[PDB]
Amino acid sequence: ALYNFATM
Amino acid sequence: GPHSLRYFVTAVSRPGLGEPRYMEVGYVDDTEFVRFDSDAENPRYEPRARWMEQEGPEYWERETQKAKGNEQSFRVDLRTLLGYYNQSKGGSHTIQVISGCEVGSDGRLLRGYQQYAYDGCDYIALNEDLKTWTAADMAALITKHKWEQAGEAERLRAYLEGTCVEWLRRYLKNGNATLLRTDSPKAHVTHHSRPEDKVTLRCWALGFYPADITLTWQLNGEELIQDMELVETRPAGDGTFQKWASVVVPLGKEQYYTCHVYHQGLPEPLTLRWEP
Amino acid sequence: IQKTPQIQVYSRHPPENGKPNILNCYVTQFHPPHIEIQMLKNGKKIPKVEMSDMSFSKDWSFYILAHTEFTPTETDTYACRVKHDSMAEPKTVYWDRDM
Repeated sequence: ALYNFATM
Repeated sequence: GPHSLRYFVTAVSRPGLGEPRYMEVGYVDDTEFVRFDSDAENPRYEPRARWMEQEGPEYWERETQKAKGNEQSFRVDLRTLLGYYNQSKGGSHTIQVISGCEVGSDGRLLRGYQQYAYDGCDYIALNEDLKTWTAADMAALITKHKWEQAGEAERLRAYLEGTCVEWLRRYLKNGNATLLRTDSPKAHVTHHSRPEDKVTLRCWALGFYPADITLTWQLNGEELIQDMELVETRPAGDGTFQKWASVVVPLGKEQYYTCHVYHQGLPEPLTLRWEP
Repeated sequence: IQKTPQIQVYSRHPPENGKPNILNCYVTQFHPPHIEIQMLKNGKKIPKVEMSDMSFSKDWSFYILAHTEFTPTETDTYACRVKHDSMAEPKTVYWDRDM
């Protein structure tokens, strides 16, 4: 259900 | 009507005190249903609503692994942003994200979103089109440029159209007895003296779900929006909500003011008054 | 950016002595996120307090609920005490049964 976030 | 899946995620550095605190808190419509906290004694994804007992051990293991990866991502991000803003290592900083989707009553995507802040200010956000970004500042412009070259928006859009809506549908199905319920407000009015022959009338609305509600006070059929004090609608510890709104009125004329309560579980809105 | 917490103390049900209930301390509109929130019975920390409903508003300010099961009694006093960087001294809000 949550996203795998990208680095900024 | 419509429903939402929303994750509130926070990463907070604490130089001198070890690794950042990282948290994910998930909601389906105003109800907390999952959480990860890096500060827990044994950090894992945990159910926060009873109906999440319907997910097998595989869910908790996979979402735990995703949370831990996310945690490491945000650790890196915090150091990255220190450089973007030319800030020292000695200060605490905060990254925040709200991420998720909304569907209509037919289960179909209405809206997706993903919005980041640094130190309490807008940083970058996905635009409503799910194809481009807005950057609040020049640091965020660097991030935008990276995400554009890596195709991050298309990755995100596939999550929002796919995984996010599919899992939200499943949560609504499994949690239907909780999530699709209506609990009707119960109201009452309290009374407090003031100096100057005036009086505070407070209208309470208790035990309601969902959170959306309206409370007004009227005199002679006109709403007194201007002169009311209120609190934001607030959770009461058991999956319901409460709210109050008050008005200051002349002593002896309390009987002319009426509180009105509008809510999904009130087929006809409530009208009440102070009762001595 | 710094926002002072708004602290709100309230029960789930109108209080009746001897009847189980839930006491709540909602701490809102704060930044930065580091905070200490203690619920108190007669000046003493209440041990099993659940923290829940962490969220952020549109302006990114933090919200969080502290809550606990409790059975009010006539003599018992309850409060919520909050320590945050926006205030030099901890701030206490008392439960007002008649609010």
